[PDB]
Amino acid sequence: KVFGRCELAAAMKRHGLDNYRGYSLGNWVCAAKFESNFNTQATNRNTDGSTDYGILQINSRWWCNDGRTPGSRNLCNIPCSALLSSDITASVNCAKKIVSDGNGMNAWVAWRNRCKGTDVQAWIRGCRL
Ligand code: NA
Repeated sequence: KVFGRCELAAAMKRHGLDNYRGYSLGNWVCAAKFESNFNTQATNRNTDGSTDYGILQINSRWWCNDGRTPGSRNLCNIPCSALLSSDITASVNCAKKIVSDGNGMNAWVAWRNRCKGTDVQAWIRGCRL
């Protein structure tokens, strides 16, 4: 599913990402834009042989099982394919566990490089939220 910006903002807010671990909603919308272009079916292979999945490009080294990442973990206790659904529940639940790590949203390289320090609330402007 390719979300609209306000559509994704509303879904992320409903699922409780607004101000989760102190990150305002626009941070999550910006992260999803630059990680996946708001496409839940996005996948990208990493150099280490792990893969990133879904609207927040969650990685198979630590967070999900894709059955092809040797010596990896599955801390979200999900198949990586769960992160490609039109239903973003599994991606949000897993993003909450990621951002609760001490690195916060710096786990998302696209957030660090294209959202952090910018006016991220621009990503929710115009939306009825
Ligand atoms: Na894994």
